[PDB]
Amino acid sequence: IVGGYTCGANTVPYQVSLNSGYHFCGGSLINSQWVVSAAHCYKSGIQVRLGEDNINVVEGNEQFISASKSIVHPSYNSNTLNNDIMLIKLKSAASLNSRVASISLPTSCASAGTQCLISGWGNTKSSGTSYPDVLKCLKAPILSDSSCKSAYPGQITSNMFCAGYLEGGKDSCQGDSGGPVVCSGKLQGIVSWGSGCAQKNKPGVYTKVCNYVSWIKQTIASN
Ligand SMILES: NCc1ccccc1
Ligand SMILES: NCc1ccccc1
Ligand SMILES: [Ca+2]
Repeated sequence: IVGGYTCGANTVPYQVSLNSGYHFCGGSLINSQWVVSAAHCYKSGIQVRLGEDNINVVEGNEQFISASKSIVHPSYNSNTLNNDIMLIKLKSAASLNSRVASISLPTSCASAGTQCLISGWGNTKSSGTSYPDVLKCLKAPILSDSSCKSAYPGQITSNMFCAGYLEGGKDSCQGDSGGPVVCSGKLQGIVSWGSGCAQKNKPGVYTKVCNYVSWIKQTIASN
């Protein structure tokens, strides 16, 4: 997260870190057994880390639980990033309390202009590289479809929305991928792609979770 703020420990209790020997992506806990992340975060051997603030220090509220299975969206296209969503099942249920909690799926799609909360352990620099230890947060509005399309001509599908700041300075970045965009208390987006971080006229692009609720519910009912 570039241009954001320190969230505060366990103030984003649905935020997970995906670890394969190192942090590589975020995710969102949607019930005691399931995480939603980006399909471009897929890999084998995932350990889900819940209850994290500093990802480099064991502070006392963590739960580390291995994934038993991952399910990439059946129509994910890694070229276009259309349908950039994945479900990850935990080998054992998480214990839910104030420091670890699920986030609700949306009922309706979020509105242009709505401020949302984006979070992650990704790079904090637009130019160059610096990774934080503690979870970072960013308040960012959803942009109009027309401004999103103008920023990325020919690339925005109905399964994507833009959020952030056309002037630059404030955005998600590498290592935030797969993490949450929460608007009005519901999971509306997944950190998906863009062109760099915090560059002018290149806002972040987010998977539009409201399009996927049916697939999520059906999948978790059978796996
Ligand atoms: N083919 C998409 C596109 C449209 C206008 C400008 C650039 C790219
Ligand atoms: N600046 C949007 C973005 C997020 C994740 C990875 C690449 C780019
Ligand atoms: Ca920790």
